[PDB]
Amino acid sequence: ERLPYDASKWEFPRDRLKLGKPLGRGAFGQVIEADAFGIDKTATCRTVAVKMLKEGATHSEHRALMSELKILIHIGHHLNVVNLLGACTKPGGPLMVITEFCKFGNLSTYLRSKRNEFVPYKVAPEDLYKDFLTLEHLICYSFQVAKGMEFLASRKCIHRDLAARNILLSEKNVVKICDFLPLKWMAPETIFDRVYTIQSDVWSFGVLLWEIFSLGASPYPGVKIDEEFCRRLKEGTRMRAPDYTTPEMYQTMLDCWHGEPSQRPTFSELVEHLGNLLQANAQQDRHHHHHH
Ligand SMILES: COc1cc2nccc(Oc3ccc4c(C(=O)Nc5ccc(Cl)cc5)cccc4c3)c2cc1OC
Repeated sequence: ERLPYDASKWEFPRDRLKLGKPLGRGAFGQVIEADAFGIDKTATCRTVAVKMLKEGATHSEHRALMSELKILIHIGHHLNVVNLLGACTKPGGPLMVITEFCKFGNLSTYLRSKRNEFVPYKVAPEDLYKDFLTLEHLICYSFQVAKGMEFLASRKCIHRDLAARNILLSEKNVVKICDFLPLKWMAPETIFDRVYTIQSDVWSFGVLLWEIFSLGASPYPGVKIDEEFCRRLKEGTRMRAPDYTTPEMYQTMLDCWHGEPSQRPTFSELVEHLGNLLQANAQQDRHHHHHH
């Protein structure tokens, strides 16, 4: 809010956008796919995702969208956080926040679809697994999302709703943190106290990890989200390891779900750790590939 808006640098002409098919419609607005012309110095007509208010919006929902915009401008650029490309804010038309487009969509659905196209790792002839998901992909995504969460935290930013559904997938397996029951991702303190901290996000990153290594499964399978659910969560109970997880990964999930927020790792530690797990898997994969 107090944050400024440099229209010289961000404002984009409305008539330079051809709004396409709706991608998703929420309770405050909607995201729409679109073509933008001259959005960036390079290409001529780039596909983008535009977030605008839905017909008949409370003067406040407006300001909310504007704040999201300034926040994005404040946050800055990072490969692992959906990139802000422009914005239509001056009078004349509806308020619109423009970002890059990620053709593969949300990570959860994406993973869910690769369940018949997965192999721990690849060996020759590797064309048997063309476009296949592997542990390296699964670990890579976790690495990326952590680097983006490290970035966000380093800017006093608290996501509040970190989950696979808020992760978009682009070309070359590059994931991006974005933001469109949620109790299944909420930390105990967030549920019983309404307290959102950076560490409450680490808890959620824990739930995200489980999603990633269950290839898009829904957390707490079977469990009904009720008093008992919350009671058990508070008391220590935790999800079992997902079908595609590794020993080290699952443990990180437990670490993330620690009861004391202060005892949970930090995103910086998580980046440091996953990078390592990513490295080991690689070396391992290299020997697997080399002998077979
Ligand atoms: C599957 O096809 C799709 C591809 C997509 N590719 C990119 C963006 C999409 O929708 C989005 C997702 C997030 C945002 C944010 C935004 O993420 N703001 C934000 C960022 C960080 C923080 Cl902390 C707070 C708010 C700001 C403005 C517009 C947005 C549009 C897509 C939607 C799709 O439909 C489902």
